[PDB]
Amino acid sequence: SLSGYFSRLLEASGKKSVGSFFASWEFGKMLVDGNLAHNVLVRATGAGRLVGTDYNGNRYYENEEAAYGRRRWIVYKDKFDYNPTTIPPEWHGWLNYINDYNPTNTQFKQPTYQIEASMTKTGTQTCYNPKGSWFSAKPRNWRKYESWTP
Amino acid sequence: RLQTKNWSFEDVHVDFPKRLAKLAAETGQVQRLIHFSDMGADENHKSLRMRTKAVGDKEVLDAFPDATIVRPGDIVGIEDHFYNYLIYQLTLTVFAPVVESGSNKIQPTYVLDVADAVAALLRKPDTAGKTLYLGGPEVLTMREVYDLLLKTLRIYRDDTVHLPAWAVKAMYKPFDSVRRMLPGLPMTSPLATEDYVEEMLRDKVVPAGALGYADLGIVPQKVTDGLAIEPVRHARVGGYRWGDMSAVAKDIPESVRKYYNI
Amino acid sequence: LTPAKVNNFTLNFGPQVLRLVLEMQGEIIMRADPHIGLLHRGTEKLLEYKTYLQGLPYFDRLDYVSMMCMEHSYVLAIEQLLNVSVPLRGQYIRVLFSEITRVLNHLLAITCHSMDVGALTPFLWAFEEREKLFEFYERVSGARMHAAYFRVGGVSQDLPIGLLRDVYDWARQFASRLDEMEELLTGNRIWKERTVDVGTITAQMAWDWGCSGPILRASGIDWDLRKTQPYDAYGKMQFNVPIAGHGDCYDRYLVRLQEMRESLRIIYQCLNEMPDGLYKSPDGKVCPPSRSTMKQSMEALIHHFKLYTEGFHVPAGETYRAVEAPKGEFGVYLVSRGGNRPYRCKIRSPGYAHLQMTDVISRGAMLADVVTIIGTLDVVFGEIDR
Amino acid sequence: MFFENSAILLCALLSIAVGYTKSPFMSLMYSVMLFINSSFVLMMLGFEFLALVNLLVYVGALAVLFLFVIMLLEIPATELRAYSRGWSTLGIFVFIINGVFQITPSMGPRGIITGLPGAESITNLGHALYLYFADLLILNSLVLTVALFGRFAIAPV
Amino acid sequence: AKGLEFVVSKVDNVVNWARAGSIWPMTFGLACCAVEMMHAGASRYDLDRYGIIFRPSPRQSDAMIVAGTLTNKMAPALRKVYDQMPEPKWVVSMGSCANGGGYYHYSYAVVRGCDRVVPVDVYVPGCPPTAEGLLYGLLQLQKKIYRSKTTQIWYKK
Amino acid sequence: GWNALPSLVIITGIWTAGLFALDKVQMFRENKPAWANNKDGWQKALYRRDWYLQREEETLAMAK
Amino acid sequence: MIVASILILIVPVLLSVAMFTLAERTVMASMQRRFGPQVSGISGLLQPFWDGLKLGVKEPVLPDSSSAGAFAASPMISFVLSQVAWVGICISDASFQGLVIMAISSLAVYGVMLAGWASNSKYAFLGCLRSVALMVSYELSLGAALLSIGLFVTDGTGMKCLNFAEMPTTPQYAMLPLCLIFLVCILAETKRDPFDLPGYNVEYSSLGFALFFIAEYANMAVMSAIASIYFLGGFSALKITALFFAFVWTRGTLPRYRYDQFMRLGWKAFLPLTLAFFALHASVAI
Amino acid sequence: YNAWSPAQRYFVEGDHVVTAEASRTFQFTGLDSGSFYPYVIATVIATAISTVFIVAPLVIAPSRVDLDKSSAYSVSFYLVSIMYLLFDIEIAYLFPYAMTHASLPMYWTMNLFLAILVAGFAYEWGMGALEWRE
Amino acid sequence: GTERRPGESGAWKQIERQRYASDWENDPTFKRTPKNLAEVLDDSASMLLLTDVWRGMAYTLGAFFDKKVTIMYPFEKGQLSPRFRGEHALRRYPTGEERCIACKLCEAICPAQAITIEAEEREDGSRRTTRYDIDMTKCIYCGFCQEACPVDAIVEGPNFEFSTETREELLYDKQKLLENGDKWETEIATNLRTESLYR
Ligand code: SF4
Ligand code: SF4
Ligand code: SF4
Repeated sequence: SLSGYFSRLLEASGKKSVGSFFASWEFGKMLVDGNLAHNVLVRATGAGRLVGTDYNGNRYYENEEAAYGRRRWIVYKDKFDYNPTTIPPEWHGWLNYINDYNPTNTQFKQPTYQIEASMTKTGTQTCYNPKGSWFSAKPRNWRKYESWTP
Repeated sequence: RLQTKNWSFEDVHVDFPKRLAKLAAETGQVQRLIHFSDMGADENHKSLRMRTKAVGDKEVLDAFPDATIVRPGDIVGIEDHFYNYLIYQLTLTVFAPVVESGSNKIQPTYVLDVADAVAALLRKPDTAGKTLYLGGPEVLTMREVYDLLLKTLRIYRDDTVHLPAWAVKAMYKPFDSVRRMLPGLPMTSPLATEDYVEEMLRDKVVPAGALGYADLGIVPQKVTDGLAIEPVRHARVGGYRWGDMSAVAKDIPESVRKYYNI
Repeated sequence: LTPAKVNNFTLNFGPQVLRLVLEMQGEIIMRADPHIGLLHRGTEKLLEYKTYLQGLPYFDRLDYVSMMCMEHSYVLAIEQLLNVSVPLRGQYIRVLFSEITRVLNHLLAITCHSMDVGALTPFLWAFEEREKLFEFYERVSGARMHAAYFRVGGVSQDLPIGLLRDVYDWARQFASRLDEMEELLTGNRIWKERTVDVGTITAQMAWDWGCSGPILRASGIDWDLRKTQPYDAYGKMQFNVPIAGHGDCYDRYLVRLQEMRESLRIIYQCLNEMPDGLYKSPDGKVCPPSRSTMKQSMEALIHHFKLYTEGFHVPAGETYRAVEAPKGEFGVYLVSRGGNRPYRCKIRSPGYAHLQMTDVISRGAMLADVVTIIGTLDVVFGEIDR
Repeated sequence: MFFENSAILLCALLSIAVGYTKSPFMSLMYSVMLFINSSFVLMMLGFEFLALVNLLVYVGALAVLFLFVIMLLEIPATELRAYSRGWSTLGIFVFIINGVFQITPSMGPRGIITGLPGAESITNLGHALYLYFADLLILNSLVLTVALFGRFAIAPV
Repeated sequence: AKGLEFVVSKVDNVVNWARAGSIWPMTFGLACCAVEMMHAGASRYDLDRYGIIFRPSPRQSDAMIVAGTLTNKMAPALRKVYDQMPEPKWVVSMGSCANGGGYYHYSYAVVRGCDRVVPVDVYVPGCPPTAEGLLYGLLQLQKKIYRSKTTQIWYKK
Repeated sequence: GWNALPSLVIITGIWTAGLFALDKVQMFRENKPAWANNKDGWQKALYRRDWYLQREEETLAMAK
Repeated sequence: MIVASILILIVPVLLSVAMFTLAERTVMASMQRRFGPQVSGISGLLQPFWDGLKLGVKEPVLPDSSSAGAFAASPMISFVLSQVAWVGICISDASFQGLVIMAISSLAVYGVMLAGWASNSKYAFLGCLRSVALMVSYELSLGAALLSIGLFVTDGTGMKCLNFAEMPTTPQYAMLPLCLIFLVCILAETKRDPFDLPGYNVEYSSLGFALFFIAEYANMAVMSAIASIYFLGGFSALKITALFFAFVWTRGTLPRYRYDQFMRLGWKAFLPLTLAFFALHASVAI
Repeated sequence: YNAWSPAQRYFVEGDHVVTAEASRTFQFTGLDSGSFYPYVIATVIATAISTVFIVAPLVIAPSRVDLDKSSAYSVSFYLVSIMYLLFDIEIAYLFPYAMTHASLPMYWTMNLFLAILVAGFAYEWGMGALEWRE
Repeated sequence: GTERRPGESGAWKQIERQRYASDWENDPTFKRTPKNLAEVLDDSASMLLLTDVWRGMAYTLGAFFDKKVTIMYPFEKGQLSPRFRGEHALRRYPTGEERCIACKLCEAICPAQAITIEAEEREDGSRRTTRYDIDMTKCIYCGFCQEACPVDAIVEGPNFEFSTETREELLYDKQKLLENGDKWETEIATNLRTESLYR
């Protein structure tokens, strides 16, 4: 079914028209990234259904008819800088085949101190550094005593 | 060492060190400002790079009174800009130009001596605000250096030629009037410039009474031979069977020479 | 006392972690001098500064191809001096997972030997079942390779519910995977001509050369530690012993395959006889208690405090115990002074003994067969260099 | 016909170069190039089959054995007087007399000849080989057998 | 001028595209982490899917992944092979033994981290790390290569 | 093998396009689809006679 | 014109060799229950291109203790021989065209030998000789097979030749054992399984390594075209792809032989069989 | 090549023909049947391509100088090579016979050649010369 | 098959033995001699025309048209269990207070010596850490810390994709561990809700 195939392609790519899709830079990068193109064109377009959407906009799909270890797959919204670190933990367990619980069917308990998921900052100057690092805001001298000043 | 359409000699050698010294004095917590120049730096030289170097040294001295100026000569090393280009000119080339007689005197030095010199300069307080010149324990000419290099390479064919300076300039004139409006090219020796020719018309050694390695309690190791000469020997791998040479019969094992009866 | 004089032949076989120096009068090898120690991590001295429980992960990385077998010998050596009896269900689990580990070691060994010979398909094919068994390991210990599952007096945790289901499901097709694996080399003239009558070993030399595991079996020698000196529930297990009589690389190949078959048989027998009961020894003064027990009882809390800081004090003494490792006989000599740290722990590795046979075996052979000798020797330098 | 004549001249140039150099590997490489160019120039004489025969035989068979013998028998002995002892002047003087000025040429009194392309017939060649010189073909068979048996009897063991 | 800068940027994009997607490492079967490395190239994970080929020589090797502990006796050989790596080159640190010594960090013969001998671009943690983790680390290496801009630097030199 | 099938078709298509282009180019060059035929000195003589006759015709063409 | 034809032949050769190594990887994966190169471009339709460009930008390293001229020229010589063989396949009219290509293939032995003497590697010194001896031994049997083929190659004029366009447009059902032995000899000529024991280019790098692989796969394709013309009754892309598919099939299913073992096999089973078949064909064709 | 006599030009006179031959196009169907000429031009083109591919990485690759980077990581051959020599010479002998319509006595003489060949070869076989233990 | 043949032995001592001694005949594992024209033709079909390569070829070709087990990372992941031991992390109580009470059992039990702890009494009288550092480049991920802790403070989280470009980023302090715990608390709590029946 070509109409169903294109409907699935639009609802997975997140665009509005086939002209909007084929003319978008995301398609152009799909012409150079085979894994991303495979996501967009093959795995998401097969038999199966959507599961849910996280606050990062990523989509989750499941296909019970597939073989074990390949039933579930995710589409990252960030088409140019896709990264697994942005997947929230409440989808991490279902994605990693560790539990059969997802937000769409399981109501977890959210702590008030919960920090949301996002991209890694590794390789950048804004990433974490130990308190004795030169990038730290205020350098620490870890001497365990006080020096006498006149 | 070469001018570029995006960076000129003045931009690298005068303004940036001056602003750096200004900001260093503005910091107020900096204790030692170490600047580097050439032994051949002098304000009355025809060479533009040497003149810019001297001007930048004077500007740094005026801006920062306590900065220490270091003016080493030829520095040798594995990836240096002195022996490697000389090899690229002796080999991989049809002929080697040499400026005039080439009897100008230079005092090549080793990099590890310079590193220990930096350590000692940081150790010695008195050297602040001064100028130190660095040179080897020997004085040699360009001809002598070329002869010793040919011995090291064991080349049986002297490809060097002694030519008048104007001829060398005319050889390098076309590529120096196009040095600008160009983002720079690889595999370009720093030797194909008129400033190099002007360098080869004057001696480049430590001035009499200058502050040197002895002031640091440092004995400059041998540059002509020693551990610093092993890397250049690896062009000839030190010599097992390379080349056709027979004059090397001096170091050949005993029984082999009686085999060849010399 | 010895000069050099004649240089003549000179060779260097590999800094990359086996270093081999050989001597040929041409195309035929006359001498072969391995040099080892590039992986000698000095673990035995390091063991002296660790508690018995602290040093347990050291045994994970001695043979990182076969782990639980390495754990088992050290655990048994501890327990025998500790005079501790192991519960039945724990013995069942230990034997079953040991058989699975032996299967993994045989699979990886045969595939690497094939790749060295030149066959690449079985490598990739068998690594899929290897990944399956890695999933099995992770389900039960949270680690793919370095489980640290075996414990003094039992195991860390009981098997999760639903594991034996997938174990049986895997066994239901492992025979088919092995069958399709055999057809690529078994009926091949090339594989045989590469392997037949290469590195022949006698029973007399093997017992002189201290062989163990499948290499011993291929010389017409009836020997299995699981049948002569049984440990845990191996005495109850009924299985056959493959026997060959040429001492050939092809013979060792077939012996390992039939060993895999017997391991599958033992896996089935363990699957259909799993008992219900305790998996840890009931001595809390050696075995850690349950977390629920710890959090509601003063005595278990105190024992958790002491064992997890100081650990149990083995009585002074000495013992040596060995286990029928997939690569041979893996033994550990334990020296006890009376404290909470082992005084001296010597480790015996079968591959180290097998690796000593290269010079005499490689004589009369060809450079195309040195790799064959190494591959059929089935040697891990982690145990060889400790 | 500049390039054809240049290729013709290259043959004697390579011939002199073969003895000129001191590296045995260089000599063998020069000989291989000379054989190839010789066959190519003889191809201008219309001998397609014979050129391929010469190429095949000398390159694939003989030069390979040359390089093998040298590589199994020759540590570099170039400095072992191969550069320090030089060359005999009488040899080069005699060679000059013989080949530069050629006081005794092949043609002798004749000083000019016309070179004309041929027409190689493998059919006529086979007719001759197996009807007119069959006896010499069998003699060549015997010579090949002589070579084989002598080689295998002179084996160094 | 702007068009030339645009061409430079696009050429840098293409160069990064080529260099990232065709990284060929060299095999150091040092210790435990190699087994995870071997399984990473297997059918389930297919390192070859990501343009990864293991080469027998450093000369074709693009980057080094340290899979296993490094001893003092092995450090000179590792430096030997890395110094045989041609430019541009990178180093990937996989495993705590490679990271900082880990479970042999106080041994007498263990180099406490391969950092002390050679530079490292990627540090992959785990004892052993997951083959999935090795995939993630090599993808992060690709991301680092992506941000590289060489001809952009050279045009402004 | 669905992943290798694109490569399988591409190899055949590449060789097809190359052979077709070479066919067209060599047909334009030689102007008969038989130039690869075996030729003896007899056919060579006929061909060279014919070529020289065409040249002679052109020479006599520029004479009327 | 001639130069343009040479280039028009060159382009599909390089593109298709890239595709051949890619498809060999991918089919090996398919036969190994994996996918193979799939991320590097659409379904991985870009892997060899980036690999070639990467080895292009990679640094070429030259030993300082040998003759680097031979080190450079040996892959150059092999590549030149591959191009010349392709030209003789498609751009030739020689009466002994098959013999021409046979003599050409005889020349490719030197590149391995040149590399083996060039670098200061002992195992290169040994493996180069081993591969040389293997190909040299099998060359005689290949020539004998061509001798057998030439016993029936006739043109309309009645002259016996080796022209490709005059080869019959039908398969030679009467020389199937000869065809099989020729195919195995072709397998041996390309250092493929079960003759991949010898690599010789271990100390090589960069576009030198790329050119070595180009020459290897180009010689494989040349031999494939030769086999298709000789036994399959014509020259076509379909037959080239089928022969390559079968060669990948054989590589992915078999281990390699030992050195003296394939020496014995070639010198006691293949050459005498080709000799007897040549004698029989000559006898019957009378 | 260009013709230099009217006899070579089949006694066709004129200047147009000389210049026509001077700047002719190569044609197998023209004046150069079985010419082997494209081999040389193929050699030139391949030399150019190989030289360029040698040069290019010396331009677009960074360089670093290291001491250790500049370092490398029997009679059976005699028997085989000499046997190959002799047998290839014999194959060259055989080749013209396969290119002719030989007669029965020609066939018998060819068989005589082959008989001597196989006699020597079989003698080498029976003496252990084809067993490559050494 | 596993049978052996004369000439198919890969050696010289054995080959020279069998061609000059019939010892292989006494061995039953060697295929017995053909006795008729039919058996001779069977042997010829065995040796010539391959017929041994053919079977493995056919099986591999069937594998070509067979399915695959390849997964598309990162858009697909593997299968793991709650017992998975990954990145160490620090847990709190639902009110927000740190679970770790600086009993230093984790540091005592750790055979990697990768845990450095300093602590004192807080201004409210609470016994809390002042320095809590674990060297991930030195941590062996054994999980013995997770076994020793009696308040479920230190846990190896389900995070395993935390490789960094520099080694310094892996020198985990108290603050980063608490950040990781606050990030991954829900998954860890869910896993504990399962693991509690076994731990
Ligand atoms: S990090 Fe751990 S698993 Fe990896 S090699 Fe080291 S000890 Fe083995
Ligand atoms: S993490 Fe747990 S075991 Fe470690 S000091 Fe804190 S409370 Fe004690
Ligand atoms: S998991 Fe093991 S190595 Fe890591 S902190 Fe806990 S006890 Fe130490």
